[PDB]
Amino acid sequence: PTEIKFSHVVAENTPKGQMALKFKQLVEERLPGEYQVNVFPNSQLFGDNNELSALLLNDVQFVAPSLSKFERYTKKLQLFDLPFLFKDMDAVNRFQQSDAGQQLLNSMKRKGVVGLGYLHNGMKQFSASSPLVLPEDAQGKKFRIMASDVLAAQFQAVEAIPVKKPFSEVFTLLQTRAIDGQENTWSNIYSKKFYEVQSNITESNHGVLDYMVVTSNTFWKSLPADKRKVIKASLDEAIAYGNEIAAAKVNKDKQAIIDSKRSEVTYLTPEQRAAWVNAMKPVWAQFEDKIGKDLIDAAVASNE
Repeated sequence: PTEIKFSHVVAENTPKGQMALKFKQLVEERLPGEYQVNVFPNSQLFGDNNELSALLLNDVQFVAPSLSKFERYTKKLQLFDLPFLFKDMDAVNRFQQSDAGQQLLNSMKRKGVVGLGYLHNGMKQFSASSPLVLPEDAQGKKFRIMASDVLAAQFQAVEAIPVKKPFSEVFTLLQTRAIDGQENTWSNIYSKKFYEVQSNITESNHGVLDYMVVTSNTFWKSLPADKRKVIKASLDEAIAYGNEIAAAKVNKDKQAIIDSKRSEVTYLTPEQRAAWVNAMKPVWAQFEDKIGKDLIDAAVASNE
C-alpha cells in the first residue's frame, strides 16, 4: 500500500489524536491494501516548528496545526488568536462554517498549503503558579505561548512576558519553573499533566484553540480523483468524530482536573471578565489592518 503519514504534536487521548486515528481506520477500511495511514502523535515525527516545511517537502502528507501557527503562510488566520473575539464554541463554529470562514481554507494555496477542514479543540484557559483573577495578577509573569505575534501581544498587554516555544517543550518548562504559566484547553492541560505543576487555573475562555487540517498541493494533486474523494470523505468523517471528542473532553477533562485537587480553579465575576476584556483591546487595533477589518467584522458577527 501507498503510505500516507499524518503527524501531530498532541497526546493520543485528545480530539486531534482521536481524529487522526479515526482517519486511519476509515481510509484503511475503504481502501484496504491500497493506502495505509501511519499516525505519529506527540511530535514523534515532526513538531511545531518544522511540520509545515515537512508537509510542503512531502515528508508528511497531513498535519493539523493550531490556527495560531500559520503566520508564515497568511496573515489572516491570526484572526483566531484575537482575545475575546468569540464568546464560545458555538460562535466559532458558526464563523468557520460561514462563507467567510470557509474561504480561509484557501488562504495559503499560493504557497502550496491546501486547507481541508477545521477541527475543534476548545476555549483556552489561563494557568500559573499563582492566582490570575485580574489582569494586574499577570504582571511580570512568564508565559509560554504558541508561536504567534498576536498571543505575544496579548500577554504584553497585561505586562507579562511571553516566550514562544513548541508544544513538546511546555511540560518540562513548567516542571522546571522556567516559565510561570501558560494558556490552553482543558484537554491539553489534562492530557499533558500541566495541572500537576500549575497550582492555579482561571476559567477565562479568553481565546479559541482550533486547528486547520492541511495537506500540500503536491500530495493532493498526486492522488487519482476517485481515491482523493474517498480520502477526503474519510477525513471529513474523522473531523466530525474529533469534534465530538473535543466537546466531550471540555467537560470530562475539566472535571478530572478538579477531582485531582492539584489545581484551584477560579471563576470570574462579570466585572473581572470585563477588566480582562478591556486590557486586551490594544491587541485588536495592533493587528486589524493585517488581518483585515472586514474579516474581523465577520467573526464578531458570528456571536449574534
